[PDB]
Amino acid sequence: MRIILLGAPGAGKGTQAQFIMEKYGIPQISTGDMLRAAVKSGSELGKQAKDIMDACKLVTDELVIALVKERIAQEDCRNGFLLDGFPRTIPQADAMKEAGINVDYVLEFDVPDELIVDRIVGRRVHAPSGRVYHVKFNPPKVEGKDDVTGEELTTRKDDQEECVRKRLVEYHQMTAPLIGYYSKEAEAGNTKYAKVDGTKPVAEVRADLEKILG
Ligand SMILES: Nc1ncnc2c1ncn2[C@@H]1O[C@H](COP(=O)(O)OP(=O)(O)OP(=O)(O)OP(=O)(O)OP(=O)(O)OC[C@H]2O[C@@H](n3cnc4c(N)ncnc43)[C@H](O)[C@@H]2O)[C@@H](O)[C@H]1O
Ligand SMILES: [Co+2]
Repeated sequence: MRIILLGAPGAGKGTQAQFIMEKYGIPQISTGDMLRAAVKSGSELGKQAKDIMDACKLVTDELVIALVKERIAQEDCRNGFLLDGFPRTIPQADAMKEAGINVDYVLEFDVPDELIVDRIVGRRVHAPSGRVYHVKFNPPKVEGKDDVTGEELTTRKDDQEECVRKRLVEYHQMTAPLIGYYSKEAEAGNTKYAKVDGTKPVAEVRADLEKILG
């Protein structure tokens, strides 16, 4: 099973990807997580994203396309995968189409802009696994600790309010057109498209998605 998650920054894609990964046994491909990992480890493929993410700008299509191709070519992706934050632009989506990377579901997370800022300020992350929590809306079982490893959670470096707003502007300019892109694909029978209300509680969004995936 191959899935794309579409949605604005902070819409909850990473949150719901964990449940889909757990239940269907497919790896999460989060280009944001992969880029931050490459910066932290100084990997030749990705370390260039340091200054770009710090400026709250998008990374070149060329770099993330290469990262995704490398990641997809791994053993754990022959049985499907979930794309989280990719594709982010029309060229990235065209790059998948050119490579024959068809997908079974495209799932759009609808969240009003006005909710994004308050979500990000409360976000806490477990960098090794990409698991994310919210101190108010989705807290860990123990404050400041990852539910899985018990390790101390951190805050992402690019989560200042000004940076979130810059990322939302880029989303609407560059990424929102993917709604129509994949709606057209679904109308041609190439994928299943579904829009979910991302303002519901986490467990309810999970249930709505479970009803789609089966
Ligand atoms: N393909 C690409 N091309 C170019 N550049 C790329 C790229 N991919 C990455 N990059 C670069 O990398 C940077 C970061 O990318 P990325 O890592 O993708 O971050 P982002 O774009 O800011 O999106 P988020 O990860 O913040 O949103 P999310 O949907 O995962 O929300 P989450 O589940 O965390 O939830 C957010 C918060 O809300 C909470 N929450 C979740 N669900 C709910 C709910 N139902 N109710 C209440 N709160 C909730 C969570 O607890 C959490 O605290 C970009 O700026 C870009 O430069
Ligand atoms: Co995310």
